[PDB]
Amino acid sequence: AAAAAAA
Amino acid sequence: ALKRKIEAAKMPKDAREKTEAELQKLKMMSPMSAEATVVRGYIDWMLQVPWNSRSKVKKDLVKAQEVLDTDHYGLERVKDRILEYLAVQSRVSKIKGPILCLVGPPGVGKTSLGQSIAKATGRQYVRMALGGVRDEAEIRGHRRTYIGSMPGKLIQKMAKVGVKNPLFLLDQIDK
Amino acid sequence: ALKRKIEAAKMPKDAREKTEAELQKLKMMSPMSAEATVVRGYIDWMLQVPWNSRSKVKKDLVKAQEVLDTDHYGLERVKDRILEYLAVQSRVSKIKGPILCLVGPPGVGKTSLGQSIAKATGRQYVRMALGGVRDEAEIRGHRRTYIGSMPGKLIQKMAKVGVKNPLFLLDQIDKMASDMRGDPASALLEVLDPEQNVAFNDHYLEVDYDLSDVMFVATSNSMNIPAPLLDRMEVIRLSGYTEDEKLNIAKQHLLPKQFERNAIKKGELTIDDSAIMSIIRYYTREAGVRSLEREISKLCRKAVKNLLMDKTVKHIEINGDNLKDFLGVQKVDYGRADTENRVGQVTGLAWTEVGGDLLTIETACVPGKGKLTYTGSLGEVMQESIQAALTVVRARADKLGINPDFYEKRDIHVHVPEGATPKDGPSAGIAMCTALVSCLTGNPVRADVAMTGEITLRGLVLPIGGLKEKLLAAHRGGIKVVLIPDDNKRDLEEIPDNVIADLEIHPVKRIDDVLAIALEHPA
Amino acid sequence: ALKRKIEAAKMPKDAREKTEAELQKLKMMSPMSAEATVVRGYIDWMLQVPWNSRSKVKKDLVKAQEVLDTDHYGLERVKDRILEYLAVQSRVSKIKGPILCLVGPPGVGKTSLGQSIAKATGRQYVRMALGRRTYIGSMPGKLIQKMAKVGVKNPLFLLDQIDKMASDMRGDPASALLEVLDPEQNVAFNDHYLEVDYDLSDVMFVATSNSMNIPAPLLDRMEVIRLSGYTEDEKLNIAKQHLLPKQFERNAIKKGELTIDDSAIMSIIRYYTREAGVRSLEREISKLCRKAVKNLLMDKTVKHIEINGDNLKDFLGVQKVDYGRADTENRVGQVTGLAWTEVGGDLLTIETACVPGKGKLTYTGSLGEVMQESIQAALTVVRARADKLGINPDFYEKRDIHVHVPEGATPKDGPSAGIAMCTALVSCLTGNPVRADVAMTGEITLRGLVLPIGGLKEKLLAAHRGGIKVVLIPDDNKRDLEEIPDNVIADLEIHPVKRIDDVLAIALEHPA
Ligand SMILES: Nc1ncnc2c1ncn2[C@@H]1O[C@H](COP(=O)(O)OP(=O)(O)OP(=O)(O)O)[C@@H](O)[C@H]1O
Ligand SMILES: Nc1ncnc2c1ncn2[C@@H]1O[C@H](COP(=O)(O)OP(=O)(O)O)[C@@H](O)[C@H]1O
Ligand SMILES: Nc1ncnc2c1ncn2[C@@H]1O[C@H](COP(=O)(O)OP(=O)(O)O)[C@@H](O)[C@H]1O
Ligand SMILES: [Mg+2]
Ligand SMILES: [Mg+2]
Repeated sequence: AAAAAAA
Repeated sequence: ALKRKIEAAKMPKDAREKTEAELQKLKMMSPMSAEATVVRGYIDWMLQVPWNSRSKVKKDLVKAQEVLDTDHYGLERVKDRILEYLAVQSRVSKIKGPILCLVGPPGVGKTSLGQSIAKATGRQYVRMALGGVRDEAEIRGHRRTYIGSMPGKLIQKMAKVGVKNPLFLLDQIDK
Repeated sequence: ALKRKIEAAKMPKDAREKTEAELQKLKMMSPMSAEATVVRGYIDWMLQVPWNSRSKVKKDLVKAQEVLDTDHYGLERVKDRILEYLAVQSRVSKIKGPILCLVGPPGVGKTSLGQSIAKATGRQYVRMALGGVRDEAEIRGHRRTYIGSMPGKLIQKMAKVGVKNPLFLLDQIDKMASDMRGDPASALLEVLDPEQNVAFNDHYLEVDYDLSDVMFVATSNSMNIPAPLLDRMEVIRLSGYTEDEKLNIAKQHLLPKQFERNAIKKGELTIDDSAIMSIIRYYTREAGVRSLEREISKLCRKAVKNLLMDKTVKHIEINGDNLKDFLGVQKVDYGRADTENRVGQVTGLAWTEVGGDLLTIETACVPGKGKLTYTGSLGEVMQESIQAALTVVRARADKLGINPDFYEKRDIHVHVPEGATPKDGPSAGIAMCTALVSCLTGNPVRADVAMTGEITLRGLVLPIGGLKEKLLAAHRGGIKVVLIPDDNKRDLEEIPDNVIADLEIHPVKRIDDVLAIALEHPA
Repeated sequence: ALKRKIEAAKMPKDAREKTEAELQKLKMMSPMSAEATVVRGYIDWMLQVPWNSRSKVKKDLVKAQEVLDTDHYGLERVKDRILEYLAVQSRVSKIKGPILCLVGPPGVGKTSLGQSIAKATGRQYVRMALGRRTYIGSMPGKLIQKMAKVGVKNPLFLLDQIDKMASDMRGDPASALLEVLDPEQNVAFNDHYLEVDYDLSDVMFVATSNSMNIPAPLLDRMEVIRLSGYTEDEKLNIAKQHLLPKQFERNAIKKGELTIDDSAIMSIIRYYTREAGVRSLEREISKLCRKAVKNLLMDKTVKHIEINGDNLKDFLGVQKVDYGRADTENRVGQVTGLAWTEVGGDLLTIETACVPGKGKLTYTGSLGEVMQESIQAALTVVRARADKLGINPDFYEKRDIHVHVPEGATPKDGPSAGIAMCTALVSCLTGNPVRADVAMTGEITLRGLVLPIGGLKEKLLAAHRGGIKVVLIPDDNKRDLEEIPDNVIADLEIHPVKRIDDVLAIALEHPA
């Protein structure tokens, strides 16, 4: 599980 | 994986090469992902956009004027215009689609007239109500970087019909 | 192992194909992860959808009449229109026409008529409240590219009903914001457009859900409906309430549902009907009966608290005098008739959205240089109607006995006493003229006569709008004679006969008909 | 293992085929895995949910009256409505109709009414300020979490600042809380983390707000209770009984050294602050107490600090604001009207000057258009009554008239103070001095009538603070005199009038 920043 | 639906769609060269570069990019990605979901969404839109599907249009003029006379009464200038289009269309293969602007009072018969032109010329029908359209994102859409990103509302109705020659009824331009 | 629920749901083509595909993907994959939450979320949203569950409708109209007459009162034209609609559905079996739109001031029973249509036909009720709808993806849904993705409220309320054919109540189609991200009027258009109801596209489900079975009705306070929606609606236009209609709504419908809500049995509380009339006249200014629910519920609750902390009185009776002990001081008061014939003062009829009111008009002609001052928050259309009326007086100056130099010799002031309340419209013109004549001859206006009408330069009285609230206002205020124009005489066939039996309505055509009746001495 | 814990609370049967279902699933997995941490967490977030153990709600209303009055002074109508809600709550064991809402400006104690109601009803207090199981670990929902933390089946719930909840941005819609508020959808509230339907009936709901800017699905279920601004005697009673001891205990001031007198508190309320609540008064009192502590450490000679109305310029700075007073020292050609606003009341002196000229009419003092219309109406009343008042009737063309109100750059608007301006016009035209002990309010019409006004109580408290002895109100505001404190009634000579003749008979010192 890895976080990922979306716009 | 999904190339059967890509060669099943008969796409033109730029769209085919781009969607097979996206699908080839998708296989080297790990699944259950966010960007793989983005790529599957983009391929899912380009597999349902019409690229080749074309409806056969009507060449007969007497049957056409019979249709536009059976579902309307005395809109002679518009019915003349549609007979002009169907008279030119029997001499060539393809024409630029005519861009019309029906201007009149309310209740004068402009929307059902679009239904009549759709049923008479052989084209398929969908309408986009321009009343309340306030931004360009309802026409061009957003980039797929964004979360809620869809290809406008022109391409959604092109995909909703599924043909290359529909009749858009751009309704209420002045609104 | 959910393989038997897909066949158990009996879904159509694209629904079955995407669910079978989704199930296999989930099966290959690992549980407890967030992606399995998204996938398993998609299946248990694709199983709550009513793909084939239909409720049987009823096709009788005598029982539908005797259901609609209960739960409401006096909406006989509206209920008549609804029985026409259900009379059509017994033969067509699916309406391809417009959508029933319930328009009226706030407080009338629009949502409750949604519930009573839904009980009258035989379908299940559902209400989609609007007002907070800014996104188009709040009605159509979002896609499943985001971690927390859940469908729009249309197919979710369709999921909490669980029936293919519900009765949606699109509540407050007027009230929605302006800062709108998408165009929800297009989505609300395609739920109401029968060519686009066979193929409805939810963004979460991404399938072809059929909405060509749902009965839609909507509510409305006004007609600030967006442009693509307005030609798909059939307006029924619920009007306001009288005093005796609110007394019978409170008498037969609001008191038994507040005695039961506070568990007041029959030997405890007796509210006299003059107290209800005192709450109508003195405490509330609504057009509906919502504020009657507020002061009746508060009144019953105070009766409960008195019956606990007293324990000596066992039967509280509330007449028209005891409300000041219970509901406090009187909040508002209605304008009423004057007692004696004053010179300048003319009672007019004003129409607001909370009902009809009287409209006092004072003028004053003092000897000066000929300058006219208009006060009372008057609109520009009103001021144009006043100087039109003064032009009528200047043209008829010699036969009314008026010294014709009053444009140069006498200053004229026109005041309407509620100075903070803004007011506009031509409908007081023949009132103003009368007042001006009454100040330029010293002839007093008889105080039991109200009047309404748009004046023109040659003296004729143009029609006005909304006689119902104006005749209810003159009925309430103690006016005995109302001077309406002639072409509003048609509206006299839509007025309750308590008003016609109470009032003496004289239609007028010109201004001499007004000046003959409304003044005391003959002009 | 854990079976005596899941049967130790006697959870309902559906949640125990769920809980025993993940227990028999837990028998067939590894203990040390993080998926087992999700399983043990899901067991732990169901054995803390209050399926039982209610709090016995209290039924008598006298001890509820005093236990409401033990923490709040003067919210009498609100406390009445709460005792009425506890009366129907005493008879009907489950009220699921509308929901109590406390609308009022910030500063009044609408949030601490959750505490006074909380130990007044007997139930437990959970405050909510508004403004799914997976591998990474998840907490339950906020609505359920408060319930679990409290661990009681019947806990009072507060929805604070719904005016500040619904912003202009994408946030919480009205769905997830009106499904909490509605009666028929609370027998099965399936929380998304637990997927088990948990009841929300017999749970009292109180929502507080600063306006009626509430979402439309929520305003249908919220009884708007209004909380008006506190008067100065009420603010003195709130500062002296409830607010000085909390600053003394949060500053640790023992009782022997600091004395804040009543004239000090009234000097803060009148001279140093302008609000509807008692928050700025607590910033002033807290500043006063910490200056007392600083003045005890920096000087060990004196020990008792006496603070009164004189030495609040040594502390707290200098007087920031001021209020209007009666100009009783002389009786001149001006009047004293009354002005109403959100902070309270104000005296509003009105001046006229009528010099020889051409009849120019000048209105001055940032007047709204409705006020200027009231000056023109009042001047028309004077012109219509020019002979019997003793005025030479050619003053419309022979004397210029100026109407000024002294606080410039203060926007003033409203239909009131019409008879005040008519009195000032009759005064400056006749040369008859208005008696200075008379304040006035009302609305004039051309026939000479006096129409009602609004905010009579704050006008009467402004007139009582200002040193006015005689108040002229309209006749139809006698009703509002049923809610004035009797010291203010006993000090003010209130004359309800209905015409301009009753006004000019009283307000002018010479007969007209
Ligand atoms: N010439 C005509 N012959 C037959 N039917 C007509 C004619 N003109 C109008 N109608 C009928 O009037 C109905 C409503 O007209 P329509 O909705 O097309 O008006 P519109 O011009 O689209 O109004 P708006 O400009 O306000 O959108 C249609 O159902 C159509 O059948
Ligand atoms: N004609 C009527 N007869 C009986 N009760 C009514 C009538 N009109 C309104 N009511 C009551 O008043 C309330 C009005 O609610 P609603 O119709 O939702 O208001 P709105 O239409 O303004 O949203 C209902 O609860 C209903 O019981
Ligand atoms: N009648 C009163 N008696 C005692 N204290 C009060 C009274 N009214 C207000 N207060 C004090 O004023 C403060 C107001 O704060 P609070 O009500 O919590 O914020 P808000 O006004 O934003 O809801 C409270 O801490 C309370 O101590
Ligand atoms: Mg159209
Ligand atoms: Mg409604």
